[PDB]
Amino acid sequence: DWNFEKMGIGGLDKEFSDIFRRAFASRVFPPEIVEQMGCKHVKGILLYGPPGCGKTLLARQIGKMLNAREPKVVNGPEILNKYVGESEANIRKLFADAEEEQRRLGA
Amino acid sequence: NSGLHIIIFDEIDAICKQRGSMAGSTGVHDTVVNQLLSKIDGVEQLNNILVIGMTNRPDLIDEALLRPGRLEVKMEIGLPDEKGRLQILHIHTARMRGHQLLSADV
Amino acid sequence: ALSEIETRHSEIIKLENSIRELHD
Ligand SMILES: Nc1ncnc2c1ncn2[C@@H]1O[C@H](COP(=O)(O)OP(=O)(O)O)[C@@H](O)[C@H]1O
Repeated sequence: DWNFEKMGIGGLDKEFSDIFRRAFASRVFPPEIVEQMGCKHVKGILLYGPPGCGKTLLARQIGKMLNAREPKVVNGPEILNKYVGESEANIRKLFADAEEEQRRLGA
Repeated sequence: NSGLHIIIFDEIDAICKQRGSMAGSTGVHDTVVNQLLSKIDGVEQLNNILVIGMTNRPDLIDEALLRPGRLEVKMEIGLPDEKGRLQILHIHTARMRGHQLLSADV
Repeated sequence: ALSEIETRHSEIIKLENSIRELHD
């Protein structure tokens, strides 16, 4: 579904093809066959550009379209607090938040 | 219908500089900048406040504070014109003319 | 160091409680 242009953001009519072809390539197939093939899922997207272009809107929209959990977020340099060790404890906290769920519910 | 709360940061340039430029071991300046930026702009919403700051050089101001929605408005105070000079002098000498201590020559 | 100070805060709370039990 590509009402994105009319969803509320103009953007471009070319990105979505690449984005969701890669996403489908990654996550559509059943876990067992993907494991057997031993291919690695895509984990990581880079966005950049001048402000005021709707990057946050694009992020929310893409997060909503995919059937995933409510998106969790963090600040830009607040991660670098005036302390040595916070940059470890807080980051480990953020990752452990989902690690606990993965352990509980399993693979 | 709360009202208005107006806070003034005299010599705002004293405490606000580039976040990453500073190499001092302690990061007090960065922490205060972060706290103020979070307070002014963030998830929490404020609608009954007005912050105004004054500097004597806009050069030492980090761009994050100039971001629209926080300090979008700006204004320069240039030099007075001749007519403004006349009005200024009138104001500066009203008392003296009040007590008859100014010679008619001037 | 943050965990240390947090543990010491817990300790001071416990100390208050115990001195709040021994006095009475
Ligand atoms: N095509 C668009 N339609 C409607 N609003 C837009 C569009 N592009 C940008 N905006 C507005 O501009 C802002 C984009 O800010 P953004 O550039 O994401 O900030 P940052 O760079 O800090 O993420 C949003 O508030 C959004 O409402």
